[PDB]
Amino acid sequence: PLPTNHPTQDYARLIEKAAWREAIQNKALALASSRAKREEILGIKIMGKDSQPTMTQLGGFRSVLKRLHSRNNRDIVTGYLTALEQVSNRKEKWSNTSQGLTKIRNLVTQENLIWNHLDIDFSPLTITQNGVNQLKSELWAEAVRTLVDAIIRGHKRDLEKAQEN
Amino acid sequence: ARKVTTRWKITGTLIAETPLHIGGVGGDADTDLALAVNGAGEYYVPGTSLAGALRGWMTQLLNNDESQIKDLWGDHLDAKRGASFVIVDDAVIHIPNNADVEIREGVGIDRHFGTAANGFKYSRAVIPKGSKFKLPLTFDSQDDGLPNALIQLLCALEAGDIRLGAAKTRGLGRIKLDDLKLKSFALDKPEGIFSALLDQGKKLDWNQLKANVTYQSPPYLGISITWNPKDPVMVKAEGDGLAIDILPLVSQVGSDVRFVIPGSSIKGILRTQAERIIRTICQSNGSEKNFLEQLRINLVNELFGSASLSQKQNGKDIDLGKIGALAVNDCFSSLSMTPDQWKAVENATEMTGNLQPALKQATGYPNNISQAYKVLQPAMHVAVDRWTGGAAEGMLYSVLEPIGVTWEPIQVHLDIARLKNYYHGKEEKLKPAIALLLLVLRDLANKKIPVGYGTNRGMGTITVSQITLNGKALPTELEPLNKTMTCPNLTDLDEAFRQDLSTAWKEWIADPIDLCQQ
Amino acid sequence: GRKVYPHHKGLPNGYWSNPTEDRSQQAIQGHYQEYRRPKKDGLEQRDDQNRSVKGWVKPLTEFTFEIDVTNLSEVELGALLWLLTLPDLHFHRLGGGKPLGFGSVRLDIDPDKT
Amino acid sequence: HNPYNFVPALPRDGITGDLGDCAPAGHSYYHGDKYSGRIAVKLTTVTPLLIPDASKEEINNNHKTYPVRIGKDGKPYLPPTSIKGMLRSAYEAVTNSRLAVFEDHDSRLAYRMP
Repeated sequence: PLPTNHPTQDYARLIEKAAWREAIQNKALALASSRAKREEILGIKIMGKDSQPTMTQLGGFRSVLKRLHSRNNRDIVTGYLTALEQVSNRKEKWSNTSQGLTKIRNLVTQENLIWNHLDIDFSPLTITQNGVNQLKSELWAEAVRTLVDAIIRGHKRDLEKAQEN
Repeated sequence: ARKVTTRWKITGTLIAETPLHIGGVGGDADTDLALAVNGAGEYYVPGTSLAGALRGWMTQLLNNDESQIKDLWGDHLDAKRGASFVIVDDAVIHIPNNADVEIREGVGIDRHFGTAANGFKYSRAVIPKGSKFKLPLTFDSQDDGLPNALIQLLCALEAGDIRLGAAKTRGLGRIKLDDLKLKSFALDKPEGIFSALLDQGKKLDWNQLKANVTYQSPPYLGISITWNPKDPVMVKAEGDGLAIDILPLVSQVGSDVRFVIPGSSIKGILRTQAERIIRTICQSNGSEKNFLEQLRINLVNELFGSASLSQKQNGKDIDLGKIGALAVNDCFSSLSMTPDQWKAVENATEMTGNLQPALKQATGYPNNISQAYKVLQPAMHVAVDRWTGGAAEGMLYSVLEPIGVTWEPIQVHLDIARLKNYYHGKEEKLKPAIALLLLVLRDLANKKIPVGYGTNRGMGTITVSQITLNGKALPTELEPLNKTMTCPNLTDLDEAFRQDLSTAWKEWIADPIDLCQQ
Repeated sequence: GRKVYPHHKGLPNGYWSNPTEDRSQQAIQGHYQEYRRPKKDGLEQRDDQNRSVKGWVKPLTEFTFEIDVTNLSEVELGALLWLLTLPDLHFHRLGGGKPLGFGSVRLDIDPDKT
Repeated sequence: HNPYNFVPALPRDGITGDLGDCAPAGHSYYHGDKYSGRIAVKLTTVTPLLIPDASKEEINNNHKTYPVRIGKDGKPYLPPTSIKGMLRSAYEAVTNSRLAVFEDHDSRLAYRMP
């Protein structure tokens, strides 16, 4: 790895983000391609024709996650989840998920957890010393958004195979 | 090397006068169409995209003469032209303050059901408005002086006539040049070559060349509509709020947020009424067609545009796509807020709690909830269960109705030159498209076209108090369009002109051929 | 079936008049002031079961609105126009407080603007 | 009289024509046989009309006081949604359509023994 003071450290860091971003994206595709991995990460599942929760409830969450630009915005998503949880009829909309409301709470509030789900080995993808710690602190919110977007797309397109018969 | 009598460095600030979208390969997990970014990840205008914007405009200015275009922009195949004499650099975009990119929602509305067509739900990342980027232009002159066509180009930039990026008809792409500077280096001579190396060049007074020339603005018609909302008007924001479920869409307009009616929205309502008129006359149903087929009907394909779609006709291969001659610009309110004042509203949690200060702040009436709520009014709505009365479980929702937001005029731009090209030069073929457009404006003025969210549900009715038709270099028989209309029924246009249009309109109705087929 | 709030026919003169007065306990012309929460011990019963209103739209006030209709058949249109041309003393019920007599309205068409 | 009653929702199997279930006319064009246009309506109040503005509701001891909802000219803003829901429920009744808002109602209700 480059010495931290090295003059090409700035340029190298542009190469790193690119390699990390595209790695996160490709892994999010793979993880979203299986229904067991979608249920593990968000609790989202198919029950015959039915989606747990309905796609409208996933769209509501996904519309709030668009506001997760940084970890200073995780209060926005935790605001949404507490409001959802505080309304009994909306909470019940998420029963028969595999604990999906708390899985969302965790992913938004445990910074390591997106990386645990992605489980990318970033060593082939970093060259700056302290590259992994800084890029994880930098790309966290984008990784969360990227994984949930992929999961919800793979969910809906597996739902279409069960629903459109 | 290549001989250069004088090298010119032409530079200034280009400002986004509307939002902007140059696309990369596409899609960033937050937008289906993602902005182009340089290797540093900064939003930028590719010099390719600006070169073709300026070459394209110049191609229309110079009546598509290949000779003078290739004299300035080079040619791969002529044996004496090769490389371009205009260098266009990649220019990074400085979004004002550090405003983030906006995401703009899009939907196709099924023409039979009047509702979002399946699959036709999309989003585009757009550069705000007010954002600046460099005009990175260099010109190597072999002739003496500076070309007239290049002076005309710089005039069009300062006029704001060139459009850049995607969605040019659907709201986006307007740029304006400010602070144009011309630096000249006589690379043909010792003193000018050393000036290139050391002295940063001779400053030319642009105003002197700007005086030597008249700006040859191409034929266009511009329609500006003055509307006040009769019933609240608002496009829905991208997602449900906390204290208010349904909030108006806002955009960054400089350092402030304003309420926006996307031009994509004004164009889809105008297109929908335009198509409904055409289908009504031909008695042509839209229920069996899919949404891409529903859109594709005569006159609107030229005015509003059609999707690119290469089709083998018979051996010959033809693009059915054409850009819209009709372009609509996003509309903005008289009413602006600081980016945090609106966040105070979006992040309010109790309608009678912290929302009240947020709306009092954002409306500019911090001490008059009454005056504040004559501008932005929260409205509660219930669905009432039909056996019990009361309210249906869960079916309680709230709208922030912009009951008293004041809006700017809607600005439509008809590229008469683009239409005339579709009609292969025949100015007589313009009259049905003009007649349609005036019929669409008659309906708009008569409240027949509601705009935005909730049109059937207490919102979206507009009052049109003035339409100003203001075309430039119009063909002589279309010149009676140059009128400020205030009667909704077009009776401010000369009756002999409305009868002439009606005659050509009726001639087309009698045989509604594809008017750009020849 | 569909729950409806029949018009409160025959409410006497001054029934809605001076509504702050607790006339709930006298049969003025045979009706009690049924829309108003009675006082208890001479004090207002502004409990959290009832609401209160700072005012209301007066009777005999008039609103104009427009209906824009698309592709109505003659049955679908005739059903609508029947509601908008009901004979005299037919009244629609609107807004809130309908069990208490509020929101009885007369709808009729303005033909010159149709 | 109880202040509510019901309008029988007769079952609609075998109902035909414009009162039946039908494919919608649609929005793509004005059908030669089907009417479109503007209807102008006069609405006049017979009893007072409550138009509570819940955005400006004020609370003491959990009791809510509502002002009248007013527009940008200070006249009462009667919402078109409130008109539409009155009109729709009246329309559904006299046309005998499907009931547009039926909540779940899928649990058995409960009662008490004598």
